Amino acid sequence: RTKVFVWGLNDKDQLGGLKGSKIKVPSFSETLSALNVVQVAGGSKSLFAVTVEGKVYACGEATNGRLGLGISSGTVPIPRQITALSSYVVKKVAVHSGGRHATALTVDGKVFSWGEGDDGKLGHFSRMNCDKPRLIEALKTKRIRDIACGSSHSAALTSSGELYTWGLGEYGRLGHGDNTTQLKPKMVKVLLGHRVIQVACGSRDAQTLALTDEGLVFSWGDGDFGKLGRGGSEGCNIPQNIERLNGQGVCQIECGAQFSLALTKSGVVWTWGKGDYFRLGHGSDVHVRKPQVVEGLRGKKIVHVAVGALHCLAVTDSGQVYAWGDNDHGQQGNGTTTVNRKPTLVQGLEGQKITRVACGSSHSVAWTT
Amino acid sequence: DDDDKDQDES
Repeated sequence: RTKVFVWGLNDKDQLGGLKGSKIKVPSFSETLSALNVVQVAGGSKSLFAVTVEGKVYACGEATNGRLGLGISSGTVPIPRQITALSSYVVKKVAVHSGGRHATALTVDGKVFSWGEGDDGKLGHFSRMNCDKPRLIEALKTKRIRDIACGSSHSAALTSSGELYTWGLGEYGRLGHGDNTTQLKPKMVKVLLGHRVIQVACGSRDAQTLALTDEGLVFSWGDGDFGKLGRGGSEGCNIPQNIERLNGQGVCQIECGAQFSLALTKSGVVWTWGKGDYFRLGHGSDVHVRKPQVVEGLRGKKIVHVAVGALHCLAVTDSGQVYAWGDNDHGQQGNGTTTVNRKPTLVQGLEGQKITRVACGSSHSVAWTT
Repeated sequence: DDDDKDQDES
């Protein structure tokens, strides 16, 4: 049995069945707890749930076909099954906190995409929206082990460790040495010879992050606010090693809105990028142009992290959830709409051994296993 | 206004 708790913005019912638009305290989700979830993922005013059974459920704003339910205009107030995938066992849904398209990865390695088609980010050689999931044919001969989506581009990595990117080319986020939009998955040739094991994608003028099995972190794309982590603000269209993180044992990477986050095997959280509204967790709202340890979590072993647009969640090994960043809609879970300038214990979860967290644009999720 | 902030449409 997996208990799921949700909070934050709920104007399009992206929290799946609660009353009120600003849920300021984590709230037990009856609908999502009943599904037996292995993953919850949050997009722009949207929530997706992958179950142990391998089904996918979606709720929230339906505009641009972002929920994959065969519609494109209203809201879906209660989690509904994406019945287009009911013949598959889905392992993971990838969606950006500010995104309107998503991908799903099956246990047998197939990738499906749906939602907003702009700039080719769905990977079907076109810019057309897909109101329902569609198999990415270009990946059919490839055994995908992981997926990620930004707001304007997408990525996938093979079991052998090759990285593919597609979607909007502008500002170098795809990593192919130019700024050209790619309407179909394209291998990142620079990283051949590294086994890439994880990738994260940003939004708007976006960065991309990748992690190798040697613990090397690479970044490319838009340079604004230092979110590439090599100082200053210059973008690049070629993957570059973030030297600061070498030897740190990074095991998880994420991209929020204009910022980047890494978690290490020893439990340390690093953040860098745009500082506005305290999304970085360092206590001030200044930008940070090379990775810096989140000092407010020092001595707390973090085992999982999630980023929204302007907020972050981190889970300790004892099941406690810390949040920092913006709180216009209650997504900090501190009972108010006051920003958390430093990581702050979320209320309402004591006795719930949280194992994983998730965020969407302005909303937050915690669940047990 | 931050471009990545949601508006509460309720």
